[PDB]
Amino acid sequence: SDFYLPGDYLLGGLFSLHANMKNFLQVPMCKEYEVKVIGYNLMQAMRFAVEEINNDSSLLPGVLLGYEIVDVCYISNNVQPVLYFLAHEDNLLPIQEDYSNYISRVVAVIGPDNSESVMTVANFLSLFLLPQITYSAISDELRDKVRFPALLRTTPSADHHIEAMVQLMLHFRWNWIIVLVSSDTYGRDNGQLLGERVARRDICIAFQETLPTLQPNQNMTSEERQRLVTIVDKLQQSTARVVVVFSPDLTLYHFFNEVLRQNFTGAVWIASESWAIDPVLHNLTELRHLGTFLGITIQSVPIPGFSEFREWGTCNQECDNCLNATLSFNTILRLSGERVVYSVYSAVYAVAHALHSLLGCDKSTCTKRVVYPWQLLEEIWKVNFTLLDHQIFFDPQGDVALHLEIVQWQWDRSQNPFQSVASYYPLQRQLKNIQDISWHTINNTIPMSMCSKRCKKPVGIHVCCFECI
Amino acid sequence: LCLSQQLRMKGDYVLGGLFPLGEARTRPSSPVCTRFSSNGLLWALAMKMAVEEINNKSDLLPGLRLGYDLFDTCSEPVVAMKPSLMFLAKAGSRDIAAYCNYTQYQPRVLAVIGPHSSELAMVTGKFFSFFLMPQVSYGASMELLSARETFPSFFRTVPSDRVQLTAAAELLQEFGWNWVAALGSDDEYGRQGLSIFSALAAARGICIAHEGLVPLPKVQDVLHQVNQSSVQVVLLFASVHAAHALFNYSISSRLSPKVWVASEAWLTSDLVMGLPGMAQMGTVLGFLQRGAQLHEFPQYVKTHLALATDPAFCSALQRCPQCDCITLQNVSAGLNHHQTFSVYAAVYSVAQALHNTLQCNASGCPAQDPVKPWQLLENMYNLTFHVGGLPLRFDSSGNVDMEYDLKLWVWQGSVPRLHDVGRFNGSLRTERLKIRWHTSDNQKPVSRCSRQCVRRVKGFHSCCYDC
Ligand SMILES: *[C@@H]1O[C@H](CO)[C@@H](O)[C@H](O)[C@H]1NC(C)=O
Ligand SMILES: *[C@@H]1O[C@H](CO)[C@@H](O)[C@H](O)[C@H]1NC(C)=O
Ligand SMILES: *[C@@H]1O[C@H](CO)[C@@H](O)[C@H](O)[C@H]1NC(C)=O
Ligand SMILES: *[C@@H]1O[C@H](CO)[C@@H](O)[C@H](O)[C@H]1NC(C)=O
Ligand SMILES: *[C@@H]1O[C@H](CO)[C@@H](O)[C@H](O)[C@H]1NC(C)=O
Ligand SMILES: *[C@@H]1O[C@H](CO)[C@@H](O)[C@H](O)[C@H]1NC(C)=O
Ligand SMILES: *[C@@H]1O[C@H](CO)[C@@H](O)[C@H](O)[C@H]1NC(C)=O
Ligand SMILES: *[C@@H]1O[C@H](CO)[C@@H](O)[C@H](O)[C@H]1NC(C)=O
Ligand SMILES: *[C@@H]1O[C@H](CO)[C@@H](O)[C@H](O)[C@H]1NC(C)=O
Ligand SMILES: *[C@@H]1O[C@H](CO)[C@@H](O)[C@H](O)[C@H]1NC(C)=O
Ligand SMILES: *[C@@H]1O[C@H](CO)[C@@H](O)[C@H](O)[C@H]1NC(C)=O
Ligand SMILES: *[C@@H]1O[C@H](CO)[C@@H](O)[C@H](O)[C@H]1NC(C)=O
Ligand SMILES: *[C@@H]1O[C@H](CO)[C@@H](O)[C@H](O)[C@H]1NC(C)=O
Ligand SMILES: *[C@@H]1O[C@H](CO)[C@@H](O)[C@H](O)[C@H]1NC(C)=O
Ligand SMILES: *[C@@H]1O[C@H](CO)[C@@H](O)[C@H](O)[C@H]1NC(C)=O
Repeated sequence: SDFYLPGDYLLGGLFSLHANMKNFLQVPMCKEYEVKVIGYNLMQAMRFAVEEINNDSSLLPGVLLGYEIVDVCYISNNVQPVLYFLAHEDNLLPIQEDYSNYISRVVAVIGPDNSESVMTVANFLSLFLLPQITYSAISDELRDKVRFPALLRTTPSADHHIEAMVQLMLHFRWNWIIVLVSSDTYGRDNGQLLGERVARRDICIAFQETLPTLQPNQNMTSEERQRLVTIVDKLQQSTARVVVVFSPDLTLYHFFNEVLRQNFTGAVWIASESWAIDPVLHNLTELRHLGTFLGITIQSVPIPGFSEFREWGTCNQECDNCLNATLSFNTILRLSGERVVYSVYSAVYAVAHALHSLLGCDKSTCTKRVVYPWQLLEEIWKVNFTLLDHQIFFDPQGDVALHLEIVQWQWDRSQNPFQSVASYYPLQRQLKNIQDISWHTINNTIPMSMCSKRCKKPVGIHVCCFECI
Repeated sequence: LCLSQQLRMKGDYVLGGLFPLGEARTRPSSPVCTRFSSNGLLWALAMKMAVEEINNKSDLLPGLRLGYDLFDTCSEPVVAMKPSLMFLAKAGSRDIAAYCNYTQYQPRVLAVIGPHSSELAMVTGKFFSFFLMPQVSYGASMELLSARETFPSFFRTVPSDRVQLTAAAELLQEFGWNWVAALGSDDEYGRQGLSIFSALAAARGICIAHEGLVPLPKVQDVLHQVNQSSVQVVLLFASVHAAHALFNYSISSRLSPKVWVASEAWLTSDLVMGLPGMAQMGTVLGFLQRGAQLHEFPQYVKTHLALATDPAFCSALQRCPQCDCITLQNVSAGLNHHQTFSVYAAVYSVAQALHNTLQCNASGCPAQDPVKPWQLLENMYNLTFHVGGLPLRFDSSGNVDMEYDLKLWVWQGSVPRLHDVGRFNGSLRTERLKIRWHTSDNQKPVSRCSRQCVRRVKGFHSCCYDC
């Protein structure tokens, strides 16, 4: 199968291959959930990276890099995987005071795509100091290394996402916005971070509301119907026309259906990293009348031959509907480029480079020595190399400075669905290279979202609001 | 003193234990905590007393010995993660297999008495969820631990934060304060309290004028924003240190008196009451736990500490190396602690669940194979167990149900005394004719907004209107 490749040194992987689309004695396996195409694309990216590494005779020569990809659920199953990774070849995990001489089944694990699952896995792995590079995880709590000694990353934290959002707001002069968060911890944390960041940059939030937890493809009670109509009515009543949404892509279906039903138009929606590059949400094509959609993503890096590789191709380690589900998504995924695929690619290559440096081989046979995970983690901090004309090195707080990009949703099946309109550089914390953006206004006039026209006594709590005298 | 030798006792169905016995790496080595914590040792002694008394009983678990394996956990999760792995290893073996599901496991401990810390309880509960090991925790009162989706085998003996936040919301609604400000600590506790109270208020009509966080020892900006709205009722769901820092700053800044709603964290803390000038900051109205206490715990602990010094008993008979070089005066201060009853009741609840699972009767227990830990979950939900003559029950969501007392700080000679003015039991009842308010006369402070009216929407949630 494609979940297992034998090799001298294994490489664990945790990918969200399924999502809860709708008795504790029986455990619901991740197999029966609906297929998530993004997780399968990321798994294909990691497999392609491993195969490319094995192809080259200049990187890890004479040593076959294997991997053991397992399917982690969003939240459901995240203990068994790590137990399987840490056990020996006999599925037995010894317990001892010291783990220095202990060798596990895998030498490094490409972490999950969820902040909470990454936190749980890192808390489990802190004992063994197993190297773990996560992708598409933005929780700020993962930056400190006191409680996550063996955690790395290949994407900037939430601070850079919020900074890019605030810079975009400042460039187009919006000082009156509405923030919508989800009931889960990610949405609340991101909303609080945005509020703290924006309270000191002379931009005032009109109000903040929480969208109820709402998996699609399910029957929703009248209470949450009332909550949704109340939220949308408050949205339409307010004069702010810039809405920033911090919610997983699963929840927003019911909210967007509700606002479409309410016929509210003329707002600039700013998307978080979670649903900025959702193809299964962008395919709706009925949101074109809701205004302009923007989002904060990782720069698209064109990986040569990845699309061709994707097209040519124990328990909780097999999925059947993935290929058929992603077949219908081949065109849009090919056109949209690689944003988190590059993150997984770079994580796998960083692990390979760390292993190559640790083994100490130079374009010839390696020393084929025994490697302990803590040694690999120690050697993985100093990796520095050029990869697809990009520099990959880790900050002291375990982050990789990969440039962000503000992307705009356009609905043209013959062109790129997510068109880059701005570039954000985390190192200098500056947003530049802004290009032409197709607005929803009559002559492309930039949308006006200010709570008071420029004139002076203040009215209300917010400084941004006043009345001309 | 041979005190640490009592941390393990053999029996038919041994028990687990995670206690804060001690307090505080480029190699994968477990950290070692050498400093001694009195609260952890006292809680360990409380659970030991519970187990010993239960084994003394003939009606409960007849003919069977109940063991325990106490384990030292610091505030860190790394130190406490190993003991869980030891807990779920097979009996007689130090290796834990990586099976597909829970049904193939044979843990050596029937249950686990979870950690006191909330974040450590989160980690341990998430770990125990996979194996469906029934873990009951004391003092871990966060609300997200009640989600049965991710904690199918986590219980508790202390009320959750949701109960006290619902009591606070009902207090605001009954008194007519529908225009309030909500604050909380920058840590997990305050953030979760704010997240719960936002939904509770939105459901109950009250809405938040300003929702902010007070950083742990910025605060100037937080109270300035609180001033910017004319709100006379502020809910402070903060820990001891953050609340104390905010109160000290407001004492230095001479902020106007307001009706502060107090969480259980700083309502009873002497650090905040003893702050000079606190009497000039309005009434403090909080909800306090109404729970019993172990009457015989101090006698048991003093007689056991006296008995442990005798060499004969020790010869007749490490996890906590610093638990041996200790005097009674190092634990005498915290003898009258509430959490001891929580630990005792948790142990009693686990024993009662085991007794029900085996279908034992008064004379004895029927012969059968050992009961797996996951079999306890069926008889542990919706379970009524008696602890010291007072019945207790586990909700369908795994929380105990107990009452609350609405207390206010009554000032007399700059010595604040807590006074009972109300009682929350799911439906708040208050006696407002006795409450002594801080205004110029004895009139209830007014903090209400107009939701109907020219209208200018105001509030953090766009609720009210400025007619
Ligand atoms: C546990 O996994 C085993 C694997 O052999 C399977 O037979 C059994 O049905 C599973 N039990 C569950 C999912 O409750
Ligand atoms: C190189 O990798 C490709 C897939 O990327 C694979 O089909 C091929 O067998 C590998 N080796 C050579 C020599 O092309
Ligand atoms: C509930 O679910 C059923 C079955 O999917 C569907 O036919 C129905 O429209 C849904 N809604 C209501 C209000 O019954
Ligand atoms: C807008 O949506 C409303 C609400 O469903 C609908 O009644 C109406 O026909 C739509 N169109 C216009 C032009 O109002
Ligand atoms: C996208 O939407 C179209 C139009 O409704 C639909 O036919 C199709 O199944 C959707 N999904 C795709 C192309 O993956
Ligand atoms: C995918 O769909 C094809 C028809 O296009 C069908 O023959 C095949 O069995 C499907 N494969 C699955 C469900 O794995
Ligand atoms: C990585 O190497 C490049 C090229 O030599 C250099 O510019 C860059 O500063 C290096 N980074 C680190 C962190 O040493
Ligand atoms: C848009 O621009 C065109 C071209 O200058 C002009 O003729 C037209 O009046 C403008 N429309 C509006 C609504 O300003
Ligand atoms: C158990 O009972 C014995 C006498 O039968 C008594 O000495 C001992 O203290 C009791 N243990 C307790 C109350 O923990
Ligand atoms: C209280 O605040 C003052 C003024 O900033 C500060 O100097 C002092 O240290 C604080 N007191 C305490 C006990 O923290
Ligand atoms: C806070 O509020 C009062 C009453 O509105 C105001 O007079 C005062 O200046 C403000 N600031 C302080 C530090 O008390
Ligand atoms: C016991 O108390 C003494 C006196 O307070 C103290 O010095 C000593 O450190 C304590 N023992 C401990 C903490 O083990
Ligand atoms: C109680 O259990 C014992 C032990 O098996 C059994 O002999 C007895 O019949 C049961 N009932 C009573 C009333 O003692
Ligand atoms: C279970 O709960 C039901 C409904 O709350 C209650 O009537 C019943 O007595 C409970 N079962 C017990 C306590 O065994
Ligand atoms: C709660 O207390 C009220 C009186 O304040 C009483 O009427 C009610 O029955 C009590 N409810 C319970 C469940 O004890």
